[PDB]
Amino acid sequence: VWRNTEDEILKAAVMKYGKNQWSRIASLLHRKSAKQCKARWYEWLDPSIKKTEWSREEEEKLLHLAKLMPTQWRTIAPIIGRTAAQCLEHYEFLLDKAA
Amino acid sequence: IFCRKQAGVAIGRLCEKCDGKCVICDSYVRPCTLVRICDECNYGSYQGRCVICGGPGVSDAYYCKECTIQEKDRDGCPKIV
Amino acid sequence: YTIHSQLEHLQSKYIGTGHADTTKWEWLVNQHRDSYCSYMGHFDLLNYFAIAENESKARVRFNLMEKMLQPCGPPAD
Amino acid sequence: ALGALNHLGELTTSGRKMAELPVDPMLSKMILASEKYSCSEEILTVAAMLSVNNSIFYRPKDKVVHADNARVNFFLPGGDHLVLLNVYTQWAESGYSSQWCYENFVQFRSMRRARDVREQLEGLLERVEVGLSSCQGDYIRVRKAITAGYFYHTARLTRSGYRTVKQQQTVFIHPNSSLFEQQPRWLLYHELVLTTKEFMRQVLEIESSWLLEVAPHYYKAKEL
Amino acid sequence: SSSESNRDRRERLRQLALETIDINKDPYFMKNHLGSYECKLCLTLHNNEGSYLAHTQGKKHQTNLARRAAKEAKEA
Amino acid sequence: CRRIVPGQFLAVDPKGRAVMISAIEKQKLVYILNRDAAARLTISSPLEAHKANTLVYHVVGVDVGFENPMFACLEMDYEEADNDPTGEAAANTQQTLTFYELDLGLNHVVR
Amino acid sequence: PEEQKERKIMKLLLKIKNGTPPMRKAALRQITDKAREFGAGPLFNQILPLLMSPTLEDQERHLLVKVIDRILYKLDDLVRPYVHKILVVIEPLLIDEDYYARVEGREIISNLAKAAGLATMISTMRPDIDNMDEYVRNTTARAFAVVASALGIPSLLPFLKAVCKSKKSWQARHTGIKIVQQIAILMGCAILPHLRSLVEIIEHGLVDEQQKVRTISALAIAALAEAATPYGIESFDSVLKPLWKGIRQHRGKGLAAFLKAIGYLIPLMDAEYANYYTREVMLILIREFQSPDEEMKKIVLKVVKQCCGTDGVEANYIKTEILPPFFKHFWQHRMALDRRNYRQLVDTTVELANKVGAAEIISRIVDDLKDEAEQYRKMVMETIEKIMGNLGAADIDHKLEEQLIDGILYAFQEQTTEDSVMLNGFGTVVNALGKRVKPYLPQICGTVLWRLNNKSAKVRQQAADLISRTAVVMKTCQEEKLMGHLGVVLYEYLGEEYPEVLGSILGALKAIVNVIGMHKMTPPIKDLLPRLTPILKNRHEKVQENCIDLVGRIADRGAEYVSAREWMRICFELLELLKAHKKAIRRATVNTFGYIAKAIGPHDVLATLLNNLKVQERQNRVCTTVAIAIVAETCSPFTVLPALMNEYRVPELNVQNGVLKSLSFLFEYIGEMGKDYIYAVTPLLEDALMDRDLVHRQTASAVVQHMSLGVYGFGCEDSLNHLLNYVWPNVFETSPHVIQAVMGALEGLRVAIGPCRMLQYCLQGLFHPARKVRDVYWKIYNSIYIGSQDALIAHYPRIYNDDKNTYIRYELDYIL
Amino acid sequence: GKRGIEKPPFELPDFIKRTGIQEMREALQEKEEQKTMKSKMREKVRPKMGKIDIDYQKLHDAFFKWQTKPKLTIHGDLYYEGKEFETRLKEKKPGDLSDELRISLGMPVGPNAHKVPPPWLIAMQRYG
RNA sequence: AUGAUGUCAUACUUAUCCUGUCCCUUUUUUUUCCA
Ligand SMILES: [Zn+2]
Ligand SMILES: [Zn+2]
Ligand SMILES: [Zn+2]
Repeated sequence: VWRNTEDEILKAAVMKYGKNQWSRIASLLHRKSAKQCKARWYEWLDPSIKKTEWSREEEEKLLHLAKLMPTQWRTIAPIIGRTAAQCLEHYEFLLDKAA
Repeated sequence: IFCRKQAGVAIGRLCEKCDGKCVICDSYVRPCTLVRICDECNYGSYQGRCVICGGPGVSDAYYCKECTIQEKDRDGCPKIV
Repeated sequence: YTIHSQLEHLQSKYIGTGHADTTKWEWLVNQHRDSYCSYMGHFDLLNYFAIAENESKARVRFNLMEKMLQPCGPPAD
Repeated sequence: ALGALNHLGELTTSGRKMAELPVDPMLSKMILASEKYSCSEEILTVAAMLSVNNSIFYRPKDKVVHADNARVNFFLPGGDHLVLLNVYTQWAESGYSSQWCYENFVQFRSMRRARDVREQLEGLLERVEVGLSSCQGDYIRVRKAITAGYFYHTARLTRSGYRTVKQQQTVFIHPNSSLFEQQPRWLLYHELVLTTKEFMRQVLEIESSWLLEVAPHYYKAKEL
Repeated sequence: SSSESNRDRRERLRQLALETIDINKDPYFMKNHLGSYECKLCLTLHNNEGSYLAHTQGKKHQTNLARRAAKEAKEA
Repeated sequence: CRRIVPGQFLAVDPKGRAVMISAIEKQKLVYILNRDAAARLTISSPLEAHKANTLVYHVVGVDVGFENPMFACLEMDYEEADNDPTGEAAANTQQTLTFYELDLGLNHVVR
Repeated sequence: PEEQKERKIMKLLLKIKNGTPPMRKAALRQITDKAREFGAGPLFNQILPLLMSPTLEDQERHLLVKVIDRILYKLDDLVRPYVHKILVVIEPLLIDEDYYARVEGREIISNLAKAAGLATMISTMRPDIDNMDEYVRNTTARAFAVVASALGIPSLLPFLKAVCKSKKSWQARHTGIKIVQQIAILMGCAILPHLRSLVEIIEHGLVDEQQKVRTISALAIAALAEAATPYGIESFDSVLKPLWKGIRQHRGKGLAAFLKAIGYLIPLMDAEYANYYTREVMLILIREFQSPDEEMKKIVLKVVKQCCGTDGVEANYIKTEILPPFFKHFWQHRMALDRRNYRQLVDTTVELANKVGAAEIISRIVDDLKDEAEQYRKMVMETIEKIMGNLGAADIDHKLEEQLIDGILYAFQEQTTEDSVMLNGFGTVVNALGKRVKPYLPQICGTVLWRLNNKSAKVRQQAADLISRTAVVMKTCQEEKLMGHLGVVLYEYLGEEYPEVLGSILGALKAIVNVIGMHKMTPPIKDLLPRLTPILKNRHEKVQENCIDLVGRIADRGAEYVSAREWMRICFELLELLKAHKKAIRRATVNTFGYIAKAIGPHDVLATLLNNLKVQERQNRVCTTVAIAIVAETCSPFTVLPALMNEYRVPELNVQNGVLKSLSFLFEYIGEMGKDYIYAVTPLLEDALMDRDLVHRQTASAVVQHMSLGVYGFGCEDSLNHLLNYVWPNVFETSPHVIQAVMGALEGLRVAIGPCRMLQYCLQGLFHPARKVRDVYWKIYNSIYIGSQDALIAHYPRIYNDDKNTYIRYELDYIL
Repeated sequence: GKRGIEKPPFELPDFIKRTGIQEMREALQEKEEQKTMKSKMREKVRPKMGKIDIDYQKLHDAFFKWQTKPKLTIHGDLYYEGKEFETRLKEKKPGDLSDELRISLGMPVGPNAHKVPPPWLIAMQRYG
């Protein structure tokens, strides 16, 4: 997986080189490859991904979609602005709070 | 761990892995005096073995000249049993 | 601490060693005995004493080996 | 030491009550310990297992992996004895099904004779004055009754290998132990053999504290 | 070979560190005659960058730092 | 010239079969001597008589006839005289004219 | 009741069992004086069941036999009424497969019967010699051997006369006879004071009706012979004849043990007896050469070895008399098939060779080199190899040597196991043929080469081996075409890619270059070594071992048929052999760095070593730092010391420690010629003893140790004093390596600087408040005392005398 | 406790600086820090054999003709943390003068520290 | 202003390892009101 040290070495590398030169950033990292680099940045370390609490309209929209287009999380997520893993966990979480 | 039950007139020997080092000082040089062991760690299946490896007695355990200057070679069979 | 089994075996091995609690009496008496064993061993301090007092080598070594028994007073308590 | 004998060598009520059992005194002490620990049923079924174990699991070469698997399924935390407990539990659960053991790589012979020995044990149980109790899922009582029986059959960790508690003679764990890689610090066994190297079978992890609970006259603290 | 790749991964990491402590202008830094790092403030010795950066993310760096500022505005 | 390492006293057996080496405390050894086939002398490993807390005023070989050779040492025992805070055991201690004996068959020295 | 109380206080055997050695001293002393009053009456019944308790341990046994022996010395009389009890409960221990059960029962019974009431023994153990059970007879008989050890035979010998002259029982005559053989086993030499008294004891039963007594008495003859080495029938003639006649007029078990005894006496015998006796027994032997029986085979062949191995068995005698049936019936497949027969048939056949030569034995076992059970021809070469290796091949004539060389070739091809058997056979056989081998070198090689062509690796490797064996004689018969062959053809196979063959090829090339020097090698090393350098990258232990061996030879002696640039590339390749997983490789690598420093100058190789010190992962640093030491030792240390010292300034850890460790090894290697560079080096060690790190001070301390042991006796004691000032503060330390190197520095410094200086450093902290400091100073002073306890007699302080003690030494201040 | 500070690298002996090794090594250092990996391996395969030289008798004369006794401390003076920090002072034998002392007192430095009576010997002559 | 506590990965030490390891024969033990 990923550890504070590597995450910060990543942060530094990216912020220097730019966000499409994945192979050199991979080369900076010992035992990490460009697939994992790209994934990590675009899901957890990108600062346009927000880790806050859900507006009520966010949530009501969430449930509206997850009923419209069931199990298509990559398609749903951008229509509300969190990553699909966030959307998925919060949808099960609302389902279970109302369970 | 040491035998140290006192010395004798029976020479010790070295396996070929252990070939070359002193018994304690762990040197590789300038060996001066031959090693002697006790009867008890001399007998039987322990005849001609490696004081260190336990391997077959082929080459002669010796004493680094430092060990003889400090006379750490006057204690007897130092066999790690 | 098996090192210590060996090490109080060493205390049992070399009469005259010490440990952190050793008493002035054991210390100085051991050094006194050693002094005697060497006055006997070295063929010449024997002449020194033999000649210093007016004794003779048998007299000298007999005294010494008698003294070897309680050389530095009686024990501690 | 087990308490069947007085300090002069005659019979306690312990000694007789265990002697009516056609089974070893160590086991018998464990069964009596179920009385104290209210793990009656579980200690019963354990006894039923150790009666016959030597043939439980079929281990064919031509289906090694699926076999190791239908075995590794039941592997419980605590040791082989509660393993056997759950295995029997699940078999009878299936309704004494033969195809059950056939699916799950278990010798039906061992299982069903063990069931019979437990049932006739229960038929002895009224005479040996045992109240039919469950541990209610508390395997602590289970391991403790196991100790109260098999305290003698114990080893401890040494940095030069696993070695006895008493004689400090050097043993090894059977490869097929549910703890074989777990390698616990305070060990109980049931066998003592020396195959190609010294071995012990049907082993479990214990507390040395239960040892001062049970046998402060035989096991003193300073030795643990 | 992986040993040389490792040595130069290390060296590049070190330049990354020098760059960040340059762009963050640290007067509380030292590289000692053995190639480790110091906090001249907290007198902490570090093998590597990652540990140095985590140090300067003040917890006890923070305590001793605020104490340093307090006693400074005390005396002056 | 140590105190517990042998060498101060040394005696033989009158016939020439063994030697004993002895210190003034705690140590004495014995060496066995046999002509080799070519009668060029050999000497095997040594025996032991380590007895703590004991002086020696002399050691000497006793003349036996092809029995086990054996040796007469004096002795003493400073031991108690250093356990007694009164100096009584300084006085009232007695030399013990003693014999150790070989056993060439069983290869040891018996008191 | 006082008796139960006395036992109560008596169980301070707990004080001796558990406890401090202080506890041991208190209890041991008190009981060793209280032994008479406390008595062995109660003791023995408390005492026997622990000594028999199943798991009383080694030292529990040791201590309790300490007790039994000293309390029995104490109570010579006060142990009296418990004798048969001790006896029978311990008895099985002397006859017991635990040598130490034998020893300890032996010793305590020695002391028991020793301080014992004497007649008691006889009284108890007369009626048991007549007993019905051979079990109890053997136990009491070997007991009686131990009791004779305890007391002495003389006191007993007439009662032996009785137990052996009994006309009531044969049971008891057998018993006395085995008592005889038993002492004959135990005391050994100690019998010659009697030497015939026991022979008298035994003359009664070799004629007896019970085969048991008869044949155990034969074995008694055997045992007495054994302890009664060459001194012959000045005692034993009194029974020689019943042996003689029963040998033939007997059959079976008697044949066994009686043959055993007679063959044990056959050494002790003399011509007019050891001619008639042997010559007579030989016809027995010829009928027994077909004996199926195993221990038969053992006894008869051992017999024969000594028997037809005397000076009174003629060469002719054996060659016409023993050999035909011997070879006929033992040189069948059965004996090599057997696990015992292989080796023992060897033993006696090698001895008969020692007797009568090779030109008949070799001839009798030639074609057993072509039999079926490969074990068999394996055996025959085992023998032949032993034989010619001990004897030499002088008398082996023409046709004999031919069939031998040929059976040799066969064995080696036919080989189907990975064994040194056939290799060593070959090596020895040509080693002894010496110069006899000239005309078959086409044959021998042609064989080996066709094998070198084979498909499967194993045979290829074998043929490479065999070349490495016969390499020397290959030349010594002047094989221009042929040794030239092997040279160039192996230069061919240097392209293999089976490491197992490539290694052996390198071995064979090395073992050729050893015989034929560099400047007449068939591939000139000027082309060899350039070919070898790309092999040093073969990352395999065996090929790497042999390659670095060959390059080390060349760089040592050749070294000038190559160019500086070649040596530089090879340096750069050695730099990464220092990571092989085998230590032989790494030591060879360091040696060749030395040789290259000799051939080329030191400076470029030293530059390439420092840059390696910059690597991490310490195995490389340890080796290179050794290598630096070695370069400096060969090419004098002034060439390298400035560069090392100057490199001590690069601010990195691994390298400053590399410099310090290298100086460590350097002062070890040069030794007494450190009296020059000691001054140059001090300010760098004081630099690194004022802190830089744990490892910094650990390593500077090691350097001080070796400098001190080198400069012993050359007066550079001011410098070692100066460095004592800096090392001694590290005395309070904890890390094992650090404090250990410190202690080492102080032993070295003790011999080099003297024991006054160090006793003065150790004075004040002997009696300090603390206990950490008291303990370190008593550790040091202990090591200062053990070594050189006898100087100190003139170094101790002056310690004034208070009231009730005397503490000054007036001996030393007599004036004169 | 030595942990905190910064420390300057070790300072060679004169008679070893004199022989001019340090500059050789500085130059080689700067070379190989500039050179790049590819060129490094190119020089591994085609060495710059004998780039430099430094003659013997320069070395052998340093080590055997100009080697000299460093400053040593006699029996007893253990080094402790800050032992070296103590600096030779406590010059109680009057005549003890320094050159900065002379300058910042008005008196002369050097061979004239004798023929220069300091401004305190003036009132020594004046009132004692 | 340096506490122990740690399931912290990294750095580091011992010319410290890469050669010190593995699967059971045979078989037996009395029993209790049914509802
Ligand atoms: Zn050594
Ligand atoms: Zn031993
Ligand atoms: Zn070895």
